[PDB]
Amino acid sequence: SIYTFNELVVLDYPHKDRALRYLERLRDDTGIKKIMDSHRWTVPLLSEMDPATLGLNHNQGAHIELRLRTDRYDGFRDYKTVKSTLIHQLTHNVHGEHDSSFWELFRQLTKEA
Ligand code: NI
Repeated sequence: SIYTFNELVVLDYPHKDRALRYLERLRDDTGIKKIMDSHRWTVPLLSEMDPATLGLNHNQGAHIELRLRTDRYDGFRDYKTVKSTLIHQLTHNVHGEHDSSFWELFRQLTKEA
């Protein structure tokens, strides 16, 4: 689809090859692809958030950041947690505040993904 992450950016820390594979896997994730296609979400930039809040959504999906690392050397967060954080950030494309409606949608997107 056009409803993907157009550009991936990782940071200059040890094992940056692994960081990039992390973002590529999230982008190629069947559940993530399905929900972005269904909801017509293009995210121009998916970037790694610096180590040392596990994600941010800037201006309704113009730029999403994900903290992949637990430290500055080789500690990475588990895919399961990062994936849920991405869905969290995507949920922010509709609901900015963590209110009743946010949790409904987040549960819905999680279900579909
Ligand atoms: Ni949030």
